Amino acid sequence: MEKPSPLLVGREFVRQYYTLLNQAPDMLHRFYGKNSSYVHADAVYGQKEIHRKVMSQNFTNCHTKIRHVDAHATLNDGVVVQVMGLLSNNNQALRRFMQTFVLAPEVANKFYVHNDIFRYQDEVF
Amino acid sequence: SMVMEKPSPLLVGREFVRQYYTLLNQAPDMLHRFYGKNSSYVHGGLDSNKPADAVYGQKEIHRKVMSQNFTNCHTKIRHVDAHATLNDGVVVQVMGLLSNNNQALRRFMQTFVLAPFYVHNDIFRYQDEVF
Ligand code: NA
Repeated sequence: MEKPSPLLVGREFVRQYYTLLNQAPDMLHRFYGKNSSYVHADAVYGQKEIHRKVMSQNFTNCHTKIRHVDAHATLNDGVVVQVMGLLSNNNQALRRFMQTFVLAPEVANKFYVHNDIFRYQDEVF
Repeated sequence: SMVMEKPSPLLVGREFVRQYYTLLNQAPDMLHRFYGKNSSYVHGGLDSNKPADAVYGQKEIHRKVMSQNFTNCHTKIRHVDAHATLNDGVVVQVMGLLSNNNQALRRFMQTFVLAPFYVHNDIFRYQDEVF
């Protein structure tokens, strides 16, 4: 109990991530570093290339409803997060999705996104 | 003597997923041997309230695995994506259908974290209990 709970870290990151996704997706890049991987399909790496991928997807009035968040301590003082929720982009029907994050220490209890893996359900089943 | 590139995270993750769900069908009593101290595990479920809480450590994990009464558990994996992560570990995302005790197939969303098999984290949720 010498650091905030992984659940607090994970849940507040998810809050800020999907808020930024709706309000300024061109700012999402601040979460990523050199080693970061973004999957949303083939992976892209690094802030510049991740930013380019994010802006390619045209997140327009993206609205998210989080239905559950699991967040646990993982190796090397990281936090692994699994998000289940619904997402509406461009005012279309909400679609169920998975999102897996691995948060790595960036500082004092500060984290950056090392892995970001998103997948819609309907595309899979 | 020899030099060969390490296997891709996707090859490692896909083989782990195969072994995991093979053991879940054949001998769930040995699933716990993937986990160690400070491993986390949850497999869907609801409380009397709400999604059930995770447990930690091989021995509680074993007891929770046995609590699920995995019997004739059949799984069809529809999506697996694995990537290198911290300390050359592997993070694996899985979506598929699981039928336990000859019941109807249920969709699920799962995340694993594997050591650089050692499972650091096993996060499994049924979609029907969450959505
Ligand atoms: Na696949």
